[PDB]
Amino acid sequence: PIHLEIVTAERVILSDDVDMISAPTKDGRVGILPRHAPLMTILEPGELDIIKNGERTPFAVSGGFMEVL
Amino acid sequence: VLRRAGRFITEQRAMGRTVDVYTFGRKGRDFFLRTGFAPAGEATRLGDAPKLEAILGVAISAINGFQSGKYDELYIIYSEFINTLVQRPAIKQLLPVESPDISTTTNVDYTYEPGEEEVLNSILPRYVETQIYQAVLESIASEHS
Amino acid sequence: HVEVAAEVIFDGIPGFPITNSFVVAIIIDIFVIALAVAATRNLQMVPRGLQNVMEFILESLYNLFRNINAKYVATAFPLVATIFLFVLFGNWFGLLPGVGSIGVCGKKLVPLFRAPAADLNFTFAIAVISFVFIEYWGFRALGPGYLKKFFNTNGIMSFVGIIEFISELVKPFALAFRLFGNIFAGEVLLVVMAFLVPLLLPLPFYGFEVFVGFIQALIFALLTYAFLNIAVT
Amino acid sequence: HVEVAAEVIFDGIPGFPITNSFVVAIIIDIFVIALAVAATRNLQMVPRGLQNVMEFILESLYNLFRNINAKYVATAFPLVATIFLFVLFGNWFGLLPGVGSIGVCGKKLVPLFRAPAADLNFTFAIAVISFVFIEYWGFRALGPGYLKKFFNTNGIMSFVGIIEFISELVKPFALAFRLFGNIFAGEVLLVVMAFLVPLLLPLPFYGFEVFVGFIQALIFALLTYAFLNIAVT
Amino acid sequence: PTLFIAQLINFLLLIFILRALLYRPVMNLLNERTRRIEESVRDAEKVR
Amino acid sequence: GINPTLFIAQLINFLLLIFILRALLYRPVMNLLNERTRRIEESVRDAEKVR
Amino acid sequence: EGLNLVATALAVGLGAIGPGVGIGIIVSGAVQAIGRNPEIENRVVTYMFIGIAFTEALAIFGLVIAFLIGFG
Amino acid sequence: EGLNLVATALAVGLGAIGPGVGIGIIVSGAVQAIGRNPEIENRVVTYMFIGIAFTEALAIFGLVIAFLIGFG
Amino acid sequence: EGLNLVATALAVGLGAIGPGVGIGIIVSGAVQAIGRNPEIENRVVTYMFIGIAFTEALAIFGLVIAFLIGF
Amino acid sequence: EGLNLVATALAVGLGAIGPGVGIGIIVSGAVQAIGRNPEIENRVVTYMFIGIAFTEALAIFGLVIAFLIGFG
Amino acid sequence: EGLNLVATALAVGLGAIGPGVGIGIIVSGAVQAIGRNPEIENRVVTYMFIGIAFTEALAIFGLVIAFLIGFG
Amino acid sequence: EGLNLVATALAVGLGAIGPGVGIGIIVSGAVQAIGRNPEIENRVVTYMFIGIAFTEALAIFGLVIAFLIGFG
Amino acid sequence: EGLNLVATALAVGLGAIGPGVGIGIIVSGAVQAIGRNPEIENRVVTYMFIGIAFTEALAIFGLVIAFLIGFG
Amino acid sequence: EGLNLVATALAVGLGAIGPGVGIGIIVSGAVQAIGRNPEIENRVVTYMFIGIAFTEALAIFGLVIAFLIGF
Amino acid sequence: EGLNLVATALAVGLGAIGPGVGIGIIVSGAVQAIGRNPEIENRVVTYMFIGIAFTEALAIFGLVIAFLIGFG
Amino acid sequence: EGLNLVATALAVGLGAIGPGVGIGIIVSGAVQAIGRNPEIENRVVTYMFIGIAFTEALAIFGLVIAFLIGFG
Repeated sequence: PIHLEIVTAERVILSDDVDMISAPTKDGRVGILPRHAPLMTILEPGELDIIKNGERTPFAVSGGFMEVL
Repeated sequence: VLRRAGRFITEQRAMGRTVDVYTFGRKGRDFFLRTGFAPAGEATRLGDAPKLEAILGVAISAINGFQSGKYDELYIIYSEFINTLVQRPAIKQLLPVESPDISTTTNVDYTYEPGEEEVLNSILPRYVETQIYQAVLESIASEHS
Repeated sequence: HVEVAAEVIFDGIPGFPITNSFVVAIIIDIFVIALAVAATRNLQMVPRGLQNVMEFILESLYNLFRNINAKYVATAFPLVATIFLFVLFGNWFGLLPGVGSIGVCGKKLVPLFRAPAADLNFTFAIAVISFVFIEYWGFRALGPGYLKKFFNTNGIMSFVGIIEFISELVKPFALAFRLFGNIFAGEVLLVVMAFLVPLLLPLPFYGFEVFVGFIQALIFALLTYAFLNIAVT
Repeated sequence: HVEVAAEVIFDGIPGFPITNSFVVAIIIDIFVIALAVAATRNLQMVPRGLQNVMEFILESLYNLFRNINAKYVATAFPLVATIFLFVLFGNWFGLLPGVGSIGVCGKKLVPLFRAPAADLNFTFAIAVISFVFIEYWGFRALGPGYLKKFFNTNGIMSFVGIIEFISELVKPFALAFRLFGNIFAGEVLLVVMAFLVPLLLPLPFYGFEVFVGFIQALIFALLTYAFLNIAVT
Repeated sequence: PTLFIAQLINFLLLIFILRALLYRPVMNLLNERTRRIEESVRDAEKVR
Repeated sequence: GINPTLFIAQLINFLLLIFILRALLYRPVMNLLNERTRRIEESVRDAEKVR
Repeated sequence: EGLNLVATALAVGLGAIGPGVGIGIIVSGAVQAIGRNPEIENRVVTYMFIGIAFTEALAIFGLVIAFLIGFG
Repeated sequence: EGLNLVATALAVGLGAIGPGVGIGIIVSGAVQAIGRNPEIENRVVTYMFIGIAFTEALAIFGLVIAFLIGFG
Repeated sequence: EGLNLVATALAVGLGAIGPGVGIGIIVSGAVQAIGRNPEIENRVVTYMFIGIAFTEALAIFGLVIAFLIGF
Repeated sequence: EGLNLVATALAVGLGAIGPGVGIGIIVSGAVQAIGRNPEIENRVVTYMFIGIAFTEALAIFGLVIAFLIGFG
Repeated sequence: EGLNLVATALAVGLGAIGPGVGIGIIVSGAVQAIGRNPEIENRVVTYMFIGIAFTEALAIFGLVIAFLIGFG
Repeated sequence: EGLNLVATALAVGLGAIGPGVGIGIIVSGAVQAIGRNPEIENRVVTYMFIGIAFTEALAIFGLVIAFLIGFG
Repeated sequence: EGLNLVATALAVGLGAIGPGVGIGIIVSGAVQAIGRNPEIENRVVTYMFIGIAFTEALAIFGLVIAFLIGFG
Repeated sequence: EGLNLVATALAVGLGAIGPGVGIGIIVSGAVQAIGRNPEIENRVVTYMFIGIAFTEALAIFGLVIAFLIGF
Repeated sequence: EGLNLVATALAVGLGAIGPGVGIGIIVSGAVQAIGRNPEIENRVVTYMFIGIAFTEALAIFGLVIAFLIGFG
Repeated sequence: EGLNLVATALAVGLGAIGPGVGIGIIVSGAVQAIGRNPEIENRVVTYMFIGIAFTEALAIFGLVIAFLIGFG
C-alpha cells in the first residue's frame, strides 16, 4: 500500500499502490515495504519486480534511480 | 534564436571567454557553418516526438567537455513557449545548481545507498540531460506554434 | 559503611516484624498516599496542577503498553506501573539527608530506611505475579498457548524447544534478580559512599540512584509486558 | 638432538675469533657480487637472460620507492637496494640443505649455520645502518630539525612529542628483532619439522618460509624508505 | 647426518613443484617485459 | 651473543657492501634507465619534428 | 580451602560474557532491520528472539553449573 | 583464606565484561537507527530496553552468585 | 581438593565464550540481510541455522566434555 | 597471605574492561547519528546517557564490591 | 593431582573461542552477501564452507588434544 | 611473598583495557562524524569528551586502587 | 604434577583463538567483496588464501609447540 | 619470591592490551575521515592527537607501575 | 617444576591472539578495497603485506621467547 | 622455581595481543580510505606509519620487559 510511480523520461508507466518492490540497487537487491525508511539509490541493468497481491510483474530496467519516501 | 545566440556570443567574447557551439536542428547547424563557428557536435533530423536517447549524442559530449575542463560553463538557447502566438527565445544555465529554490529541502536525510558522492556524480549527468530534453521538447512545441 | 546483612530483621521486636526493607515499603505506601491526597485528589476538567501530574504518568504508561501489547486490559504491568512509584519512593528516600545513617540513636539497625526491594522477599513476590500473568496470557488468554515451551513444540525443530522452555522459565527469575540486584547494590553503593574517606562528596551512584531506580522500575514493567507479548504470539 | 641456539661463533680467524655470521655474510656477498657483474657485463639495449631479470628487479624496487617519495629515491637507493638483495638471498640460502648437517671436521657445530639474518649481531648492525641513515637525512634536509619532537604543543598536546621520540629509538630495535625473529622462526621450522615425520610434511612450510623470507627482505628495505619519508617531512 | 638427506629430498621436490607452478608465469612476464622494450627501441629507430 | 667488537665489524662490512655495489651495478642500471627514458623522449621530439 | 568457591564464580562469570556480547549484537542487528523496513518487524523479531534463546541457552548452562557446584 | 574472597570478586568482575559491551552495541545500533528513521523511535526503544535490561540479566547473575559466595 | 570442580566450570565457562558471540553475529547478520532483502528469506534462514548448529556444536562439546569431567 | 588484596584489584580491573568498551560504542554510535542529522540530536542525547547509565551500572558494581571486598 | 582434568577443559574451552567467533563471522558475511547479490548465491557458498572448515580445523585440533589427554 | 605487589600491577593492567578501547572508539566515532558534517563539529566534540570522561572514570578507579594497594 | 599435561592445552587452545577469529574475517571480507562485483573473483581468491596461509601458520606454530611439550 | 616479576610483566602486558586496540581504532577512523573529506584534515588530526594521547595515558600508567614494581 | 613447559606454551598462545585477529582485519580491509577500486590493486596490496608483516612480527616475538624459555 | 620464566612469556604474550589488532585496524582503515580516494594517499600513509610506530611502541615495551626480566 505505497504510492509507487515508475516514471520514465518519456512517459509515466505506473502510478498505482503496491505491496512490495524487488528493487535491484547497485550495492545490492533491496525490497521495499509500505513504510520503508527514507532512501535514494542507483539502479543497474537488471530486472525490477513488483508484488501486487501475489502477482509478480518483472519490468526489466537497464538503469535509473529510485527515491523511497 | 540565432539573433539571441549570435548576440550572446558577443558578450562572452567581449569578456574574453572563447565560445563553442552545439546545434540541434539543421537551421542552427547551417547558420553557424556559414558564419564560421563550426559546431563541435550537432544533432539533426529529430522527429516531432524525439526520445531522450536522441539527444545523448550531444549532451554526453557537452558534459564530457565540462568534466575534462574544456568547457568552464554550459548554456542552452531554446524557443520558450509563452503562448500559442508568442515564442520568445530563452537562455538557460546548464551548470548543476544548488537546491532549486526550496523543494522538501527540510525534514530530509535520504540514506544514499551507493554513497552520497556516488549518487550526486550519477544524477547530475541525468539531470542536465533532462533539462536539454525539456528544452528540446518545448522548442518543438514552439516551432509548430 | 555500617555492616549490612541481606537478612530482614532490623529492630522488629514483635517477631517476623517490619524490617528495614519491610518498613520502608509501608512508609513508601504512605508517601504515595500522601502524594495522592495532594497531587491526585484536587482536579477538574482542565488538567492543571494535581491533575496534570497524574495525567502525564497515566497517558505515557498507556501509550507505551499499547504500543507493545494491549490485548489484555488487566496485566502485571499496570501493577508494576504502581510498583514503579514504589521503587522510586524507596530510591528517593535512600539518598535523603541522614536517612542512610538511620539507627544513630553496637550501632542500631536502620528500619524504614531502605529500598522497597532491598531484600529477595519483595523481588520474588513481584516476579511471581508477573510470571503468573505471562502464563495466564499464553496458557489462558491466548487459548492453549505455550507453543515453544510446555509440550506444544511438535512442529518446532528437533534441536529447538529445550532452550526456549528453559529461557521462558528463567525469565521470571532474571526479572526478580534484576530488581533485587539493583536495589541491593544501590544500598551498598550509598553505604560505600559514607565509608569513603572523602568528605562532603556525593557519590556518582547516589546522584544517579534515582535515575537507576526510575529506569529499572520501567525496565521491569516493559520486560514483563514484552515477555507476555512474546508468549502471546 | 635439535640443539638450536641464538648465536654461534665457529671462530674462523686466529688472534681474534670471529662469529660464523661472516662466513655466510661473505658467500652471499660473493654471490651478489658475482651475479651483479654478469648483468653489468652485458649492456645490450634489449635485455635477455640473467641481465634481464636483474633489470626487472631493480626497476620494480625503484618504482616502489618512487611511489612512497619521488624526490629521495635516488639518494637512498644504494642502501635499500643492497638491503633487499643481500638479505633475500641469505634467507633463500636457508632453504638449501646443509643448514643443520654440515660441521664435521663429534663436532656438530655448523659453520654454514642458517642465514646472515638469523644472527642478532648482523640484524642489529643492519638496523643501525638503516637507523643512522634516517636522522642524518632528516637533519640534513631539515637543518637543526626537531620541529616535531620539539613538542612545541603547536597543534599537538604537551605529552605528544615525547612518545614518538621514544619510538624513534624503538625502530632500530624493532627492525632488528622483526628480521631476526622471523628468520629464527624459519630456523626452527626448517629443523623441528624435520624431527616430526619429515616425509612430505615440511613441504608446505618451505613455501611459506621462502615467502616470508622474501617479504621480510622486501619490507625491511621498504620500512627504511618509509621511515625516511616521514622523517624528512 | 640423516638431516641432510631429509632436507635434500624435500628441497628437490620443492624446486620441482615451483618449476611446474612458477616457471611458466615468470618467463611469460619476462618475455613480455623484454618484448615491450625491444619494440620500443625498434620504434624509435624507425622514427630516427 | 652481542659483542660490540664484532658488531662494528658487521657495521663496517655492510657499509663496504653498499659502496661496492653502488659503483658496480646501481649507477650503470640507473644510467641505463635515464638514457632509455631520455631516448624515448628524444623519439617523441623526433616524431614531432617529422610532422 | 575455598577453591570450590572459585569454581562457581568462573562458571557464572565466563559463561555470561560470551552471550553477553552475542545478545547485544542481535538486538543491534534486529533494530537496524526495524529501522530499514518497519513493516517486516514481525518476521525479524520472531527470528530475533529465537537467536537470543540460543545465546540464553549457552548462558544458562554456565549459571546452572554455578548452582550445582554452589550446592554440590 | 582469601580464595572465597577472590571468588566473590571474580564472579562480578569477570562476568560483567561481555554484557558491558553488549549493552553498548544495542544503544549504538538503536540510536543510529533512530537517526536514519526518526518516525519509528517508539518501536525500537521498546526493543532497545528489552535488549539492554535483558542483557543485564546475565551480568546480574554474577552478582547473585557473588553475593552467595560472599555471604552465604 | 576440589580442583575437579573448577575443571567442570572452565570447560563450560570458556566453552561459551566463542559461540555465545557466534550466535549473535549470524542472527544480526541474517536479520540485517532480511531487512534489506525481505524476499531472500528462503535461503537466508537455511544458512542461518547451519551456522548456529555449527557454532553450538562447539558449545555442546563444552557441555559434553564437562559431563565426563562431572562424572 | 594477601589473597584478599588481589581480590580487590581483580574486581576493579575486570569491572572496567567490559563497561569501558561499551561506553566507547555508545558514544561513537550516537555521535555518528548526530553527525547524520542534528535535528534529532536532542532525542539521542537522553538516549546516550540512559545507555551509559546502564553501562556505568555494571561499572560501579565492581567498584561497589571493591569497597565491600577490601573494607568488609 | 587433577590437572589431568583441567587441561581437558582448557583444550575444549580455549581453542573453541576462535572458531566460535570464526564460524559466526564467516556465516554472517556469506548471508549478507546473499542479500546483496542473490545471483552468485551458489558461488560464494562454496567459499562459505571452506572457510568454515579452515576455522573448524582448529576446533578439532583442540578436540584431539582434549581426547588424547583424557586417554593419556 | 609480595602478592599485594601483583595486585598493584594487575589493577592497572586489567583496569586500563576497557577505557583503553573505550576512548579509542569514541574518538574514532567523533572524527568520522566531523568529516561528513563539519557544521555540527562543536556539538559532538563536547560529547566526545563527556564519553571520554565516563570511560576514563573507570581508568582512574584502577589508579585509585593502584595507589591504595601500594601505600597501605 | 601435570604442568606439561596442561601446557599442551594452553598452547593449542590459546593459539587457536587468534587465527580462529582471524580467518573468520578473511572469508567474510572476501565473500562480501565477491558479492559487490564478481569480475575480480579470481584476484580476490588468491589473497583470501594468502591471508589464511599467514594466520593458520600461527595456529600451526601453536600446534607444533603443543606437540613439543608432549615429547620434548 | 620472584612474584614481583609477574607484576612487572602483568603491568606492561595487560596495560598494553587496551591502548593497543584503542590507538588502532583512533587512527583508522581519522584516516577514513581524511579520505572522505580531505579539507577537514587539519582539524580532525588535532582531535585525533588530543584523544590518542588519552589512550596511552593509561599505558604510561602501566609503565609507571612497571618500573615502580621493579624498584 | 613444570612451569618452564607452561611458560613456553603461554608465549606462543598469548601473543598469537592479537596478530591472529590482526591479519584477519588486514586482508579483509584490502580485499574489500580492491573490490570497489580494482585499478589500485597493484598499489594497495603493497600496503597489505607491510601490515601483515607488522602483525606477524609480534606473533613471532612470542615464538622466539617461547624457545628462549625451553632452552634458556 | 621457574616463576620468572612465566613472567617472561606474559610480558611478550600479553603485550602483543593488544597492539596485534591495533595495527591490524590501522592498515585496514587506511587501505579502505585509499580505495575511496587514491588522491589523498600521499599523506594518510604518513599517518598510517606514524600510528603503527605509535602503536608498536607499546608492543615492544612488553618485549623490553621480556629481556629485562630474562637477564635481570
